[PDB]
Amino acid sequence: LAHIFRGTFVHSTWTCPMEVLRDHLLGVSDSGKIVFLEEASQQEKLAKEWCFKPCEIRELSHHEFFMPGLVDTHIHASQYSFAGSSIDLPLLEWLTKYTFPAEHRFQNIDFAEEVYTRVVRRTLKNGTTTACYFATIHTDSSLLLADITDKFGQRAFVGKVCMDLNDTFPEYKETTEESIKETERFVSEMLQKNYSRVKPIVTPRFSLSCSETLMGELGNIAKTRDLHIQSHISENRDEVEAVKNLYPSYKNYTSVYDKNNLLTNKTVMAHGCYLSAEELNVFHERGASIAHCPNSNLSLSSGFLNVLEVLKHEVKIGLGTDVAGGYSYSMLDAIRRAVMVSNILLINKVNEKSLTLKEVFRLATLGGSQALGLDGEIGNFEVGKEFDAILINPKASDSPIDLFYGDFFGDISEAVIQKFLYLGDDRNIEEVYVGGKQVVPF
Amino acid sequence: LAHIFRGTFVHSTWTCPMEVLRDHLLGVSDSGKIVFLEEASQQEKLAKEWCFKPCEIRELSHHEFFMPGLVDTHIHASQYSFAGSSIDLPLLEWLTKYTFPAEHRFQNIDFAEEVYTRVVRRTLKNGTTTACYFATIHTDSSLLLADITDKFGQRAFVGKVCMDLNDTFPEYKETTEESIKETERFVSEMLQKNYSRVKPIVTPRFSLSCSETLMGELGNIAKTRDLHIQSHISENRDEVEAVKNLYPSYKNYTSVYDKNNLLTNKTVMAHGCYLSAEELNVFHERGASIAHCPNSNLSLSSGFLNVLEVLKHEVKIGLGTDVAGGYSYSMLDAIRRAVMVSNILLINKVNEKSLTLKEVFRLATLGGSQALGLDGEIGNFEVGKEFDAILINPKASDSPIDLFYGDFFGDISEAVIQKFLYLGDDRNIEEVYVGGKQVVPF
Ligand SMILES: CC(C)[C@H](N)C(=O)OCCOCn1cnc2c(=O)[nH]c(N)nc21
Ligand SMILES: CC(C)[C@H](N)C(=O)OCCOCn1cnc2c(=O)[nH]c(N)nc21
Ligand SMILES: [Zn+2]
Ligand SMILES: [Zn+2]
Repeated sequence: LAHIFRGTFVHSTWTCPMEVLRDHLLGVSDSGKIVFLEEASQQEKLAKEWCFKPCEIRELSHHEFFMPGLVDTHIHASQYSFAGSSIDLPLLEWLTKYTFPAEHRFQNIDFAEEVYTRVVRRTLKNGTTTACYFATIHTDSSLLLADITDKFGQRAFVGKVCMDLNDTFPEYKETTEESIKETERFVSEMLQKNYSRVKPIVTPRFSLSCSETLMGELGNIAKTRDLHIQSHISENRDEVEAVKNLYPSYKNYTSVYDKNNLLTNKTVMAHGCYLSAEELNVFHERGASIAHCPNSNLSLSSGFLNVLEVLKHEVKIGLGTDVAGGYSYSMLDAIRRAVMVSNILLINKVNEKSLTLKEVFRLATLGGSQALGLDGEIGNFEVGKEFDAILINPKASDSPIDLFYGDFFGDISEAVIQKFLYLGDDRNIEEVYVGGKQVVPF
Repeated sequence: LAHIFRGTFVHSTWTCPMEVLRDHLLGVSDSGKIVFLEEASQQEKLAKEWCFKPCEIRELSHHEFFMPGLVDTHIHASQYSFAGSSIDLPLLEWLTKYTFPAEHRFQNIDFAEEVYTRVVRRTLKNGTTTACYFATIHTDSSLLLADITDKFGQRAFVGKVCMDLNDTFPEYKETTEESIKETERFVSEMLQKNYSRVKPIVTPRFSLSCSETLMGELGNIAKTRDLHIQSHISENRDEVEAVKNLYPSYKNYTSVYDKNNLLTNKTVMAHGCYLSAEELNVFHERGASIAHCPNSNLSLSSGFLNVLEVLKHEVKIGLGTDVAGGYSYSMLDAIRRAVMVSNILLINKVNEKSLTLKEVFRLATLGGSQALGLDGEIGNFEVGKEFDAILINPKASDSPIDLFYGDFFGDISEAVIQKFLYLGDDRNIEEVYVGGKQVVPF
């Protein structure tokens, strides 16, 4: 056994949005798997079965708790250099003014190295143990990202972006053939590295930047290598209308992807704000997933995803930060913003209720893992799963949270857990484990 | 002279939402006033006029800047103990379930001391140099808050809350006569202490907790002592309708206050989400102000204040955190949420545009100071004003912000300033000055 921990564990299950396991014992194997999880009353029994001494057990402080690692289902690693600025002009203006020039710089491998090192370190330290990254159109810089994530021990999908259409910034695109060849090369080189927890993902940027021909070939590569696919869908009203006019023969945005083999049981689509009920039924039937990106949706004045309607349709859904469209790199920010979007829908009388903080906590961990096809391996504390987890200390040095005796003995349930979700930050994250290995501190 | 600083200063003016003054020299007197502000080319001249040596000048790091202190126009100091929890059930449910029991504990002076010490230290360290506090109905605990704020050197209005109606938690109220006598005592004792920058403010909680009789007498006390008034107005639809049914003889919520001498040129009202155009004209004509509390308005599913409409009506407006209805104690959070509310109005097509980050920055500093009647003394860097300011270091130890060479030499304007406003936190606030005195570090 690599670790045995005693203390409080907080996670989600499909039948319980937030389950708090107090004074429990958890064991993690050498291979990084959770091998037991039981009440501490079972110490003697476990110590015999698993051959360990009581002195080998790490006891958490009385006010600390473990929770599962946060899962970021959509982030543009390549836009991190300007995250927290701009976020004003509209989205085609924006893409042209900020985004495409920033991504064009990734033709320089040394620039790539600086930005990607910073983004992987920053998200890990904020407790993002699994990330689904968009990189750039450049195969070699996108391979460097994969190598960086492996070095740091973060779990990740890395996607070389494809685009053969780009009218507003023509310096930043590939020919159709180039896009196909470079994707084939990216995937082969990724498979050659054989990284234990970093895999390639097929990434048409979106339907407006990829021809039918390209889309269809990317779909074939995904099928033949059995890979995940990631793209954007129905993020704003102008995009919805642009697609309608560039692809008039398709019934809706969803059909454009579906008929081109881009909507599979291993597909995740960012945004989804303007998907209709009919389109959600198609997501459900195909096993495709949505990455809810609430900060970006408000920051860029895009729209509101109706998460309650998505859940009613039994569509798989996780949370994403959508850096740099969303200005925050934090999944704690994404959780807060998700609660707020659901409240917006209640205020506007679209829905009759809002999402609870606990339901959103489940989206950020188990929901996200399900959205990326990883919920057999991660997302909560179940025997069999990889130990992807973060040790939270609400009383850490310089903590942004003020705890009072009432938070432990008063009349508000999960008071401390809720204050961490609403007020905490990286100062409260003392340790981060991915695959049972301690990755933070670095 | 107490200080002379050389470097970058960022502030608002009425004609410019964000003015960046690079390599400037600023002098602060012994009395805490700004005595000069000029380009550093004037060093020799100023050194002679004001009798100081070049070695006496404090040079800011090349990546640091001063900005004015943040002004929190509305916060319930007494609810800080449960901030970051709860925030789920509706507002009368909430008031009954969480708020009134928490405020009832302030009958214990030792409890008051702990909560109020923590809140004043926390807001100061987050750069809130001026705060307009609601305390509790207890005169002695509310006087302790005033004393605490004085000890720490924060500028503040402190308001003993009045309520003689409380059907849902009758243990927490005063009789009408008691309310009047205790307000008179609070004000007298505040004036006896003679604090240099902490003043009393008359505080009927809101029309639903104060009888006509009470409201009218509070209005007389304000008039006769020439005091500010603070209350809540038109925060949610149910409140609007409750007022209509408890005060059927008044034309609208605004009239209830106005006809009872509670709407004056020294009045600030929190929320205002459901004020009509006619009511805003009355605010404008009386000189009364609004405290925009966007985090609380979304957190409690209340509504959206249309800030563009408020500005179009030339109504005075600042920002507030509304702890604990809003879960964050940070004015940086309030700035971010304000931008987001204006974007909500653009997405819903109520407005044709949103507020810029710069306009919201102006609300958080100069707008707020104007809302509290203090814009002759604070809110920006102008000769004559008190030096209320915060030194920002975006590269501080453990900074949440990653700076890149491009933020200083690229094509995005005020990149660094914007990253601090969107991503910064208390780690970026190195020093806080109120009245020219350094109050942080403590
Ligand atoms: C007129 C329309 C075509 C509209 N202005 C438009 O082009 O929408 C673009 C955004 O669609 C998805 N998308 C593609 N790349 C990105 C991207 O990099 N970030 C985000 N948030 N969305 C993206
Ligand atoms: C049915 C209605 C009367 C409705 N449920 C209601 O009572 O609204 C109450 C909120 O009005 C203003 N208010 C009074 N005290 C507070 C308070 O402590 N926090 C906030 N955010 N608002 C407050
Ligand atoms: Zn995106
Ligand atoms: Zn309030």
